[PDB]
Amino acid sequence: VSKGEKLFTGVVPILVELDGDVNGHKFSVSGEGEGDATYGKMSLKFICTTGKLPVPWPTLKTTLMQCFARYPDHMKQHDFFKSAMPEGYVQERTIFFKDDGNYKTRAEVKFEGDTLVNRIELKGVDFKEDGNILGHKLEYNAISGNANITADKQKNGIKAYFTIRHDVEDGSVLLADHYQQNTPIGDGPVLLPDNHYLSTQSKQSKDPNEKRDHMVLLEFVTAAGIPL
Repeated sequence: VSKGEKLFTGVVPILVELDGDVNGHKFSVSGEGEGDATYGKMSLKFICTTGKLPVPWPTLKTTLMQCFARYPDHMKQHDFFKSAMPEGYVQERTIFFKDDGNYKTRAEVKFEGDTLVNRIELKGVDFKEDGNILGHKLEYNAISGNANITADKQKNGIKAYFTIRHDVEDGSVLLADHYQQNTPIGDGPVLLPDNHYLSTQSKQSKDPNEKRDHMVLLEFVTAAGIPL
């Protein structure tokens, strides 16, 4: 086992912080939970700390820790995310919502002592004030599916791409086209993978004792696409 992989063999505490601005509507989200990468598992609860969340929770799920993926033994040499730890990586995305605005996100994912911390800035522009996002017309349901990973040797990191299909309350679909770039924070060697994907199985719920705007997730993430 590498130094980075060794940090994830047990249960790891998670802290998430997000500062957001969508069409000048400012909001903050905090999250807490535990990661168990041996089983690809994350258990998370997110709270909007600024009152009412001005966008649907589903639009923030992908923004709110691919280091917790389970890489099968035969694919361990393709796990860039753990290889960058503990110093961490920067994760940047643009998410283009078809016929609506875009989110630009920049996050730093690293260990602070024993805690895996994900610190995120999100900026959203050009949204329709009574579209499906600012109008809150998305179904509060689980998003599952694949994130396609490729090496980015020029940046000593990875790129990813995938589309999320958000269900709209009228039975339409809002496509969220994700472009992702990750770069290591430290100067130590990282693993540059062959092409593969991460498969996410998600269960989304509410805490009946929580009065704050919130989202509870149970996520399972598995690397795939290179045969045993």
